[PDB]
Amino acid sequence: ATKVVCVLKGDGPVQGIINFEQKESNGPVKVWGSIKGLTEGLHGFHVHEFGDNTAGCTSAGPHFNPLSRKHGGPKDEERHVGDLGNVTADKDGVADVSIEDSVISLSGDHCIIGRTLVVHEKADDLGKGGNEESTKTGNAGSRLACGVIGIAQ
Amino acid sequence: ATKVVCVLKGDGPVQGIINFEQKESNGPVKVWGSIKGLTEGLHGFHVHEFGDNTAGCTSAGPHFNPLSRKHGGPKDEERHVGDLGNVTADKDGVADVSIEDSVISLSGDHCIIGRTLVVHEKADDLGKGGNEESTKTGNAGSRLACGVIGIAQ
Ligand SMILES: *[Se]c1ccccc1C(=O)NCc1cccc(Cl)c1
Ligand SMILES: *[Se]c1ccccc1C(=O)NCc1cccc(Cl)c1
Ligand SMILES: [Cl-]
Ligand SMILES: [Cl-]
Ligand SMILES: [Zn+2]
Ligand SMILES: [Zn+2]
Ligand SMILES: [Zn+2]
Repeated sequence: ATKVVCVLKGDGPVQGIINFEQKESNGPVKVWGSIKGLTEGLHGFHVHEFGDNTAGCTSAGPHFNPLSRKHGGPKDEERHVGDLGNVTADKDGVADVSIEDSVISLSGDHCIIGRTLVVHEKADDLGKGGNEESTKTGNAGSRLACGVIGIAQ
Repeated sequence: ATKVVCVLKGDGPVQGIINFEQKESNGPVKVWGSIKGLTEGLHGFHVHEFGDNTAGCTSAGPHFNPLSRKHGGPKDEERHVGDLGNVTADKDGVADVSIEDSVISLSGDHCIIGRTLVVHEKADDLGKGGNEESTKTGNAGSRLACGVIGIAQ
């Protein structure tokens, strides 16, 4: 198994730890952990292209999209590699993350190591929002916290 | 060319931006940038094995050592892949980093993407300290600042 991790931090109260694990080459990736300091509801959750935090979350660039597709949800064929949909915060502002994804990987051309994980201000509309920004960013608004995705023990 | 970047931060006021560039797969890596908030003199400068900063710089583990060698200086054949020697801070506490290295890489099994860069409290003795710890850590002491090494545009 391959293990990777991401510590999410930003300019305000949002902080988290996200773990990724892949048992076999090209098998599904389990994603789990916790984020706190969020507003109750859905928050877009994406792997962005650059592991560049030099100017905070903005230097991470657009969604990680090695296959030049449009934006969608994680259960869509038409999606960016980095499209992990939304995490859900409760009334205590805590999101307990538990995702299994078959498109991201921890090896090869789909590999997310050295990229940035971002948790967003608003819901990702999963490309079903009916403006043109829906098919690019999912309208999830500003970047609340992020981190570079790193190799774990 | 491949470009990667690292933002150094820690428990104190040491902060830095380090850029890495590699023109060809088989080529040297140029390393440049700036670190501020250091004591005047030499600070050990290493790539550590894990890109795991969940509990700060200690979760990065030992020096990145894929070839199971002893600790040395960057000019030594007997070195860890992660052994980049020392940076030098001036009277103003600023290190202007300028390194070229042919052992680290931005591709292959010597790849440093998703690992952690660490600037240390003390001088790395480059394996010439006269104790057993010299051949393992170089006696560079605690971890002042670190970051995960990520893919840049
Ligand atoms: Se998967 C990936 C993505 C970007 C850059 C490098 C890599 C990678 O495969 N690195 C090699 C490696 C060695 C040992 C453990 C791991 Cl998880 C990855
Ligand atoms: Se860094 C590394 C080590 C071993 C095998 C592959 C790689 C690698 O660089 N892979 C991922 C990748 C894809 C596109 C751009 C970059 Cl910088 C890295
Ligand atoms: Cl975005
Ligand atoms: Cl050490
Ligand atoms: Zn995003
Ligand atoms: Zn997307
Ligand atoms: Zn070493």
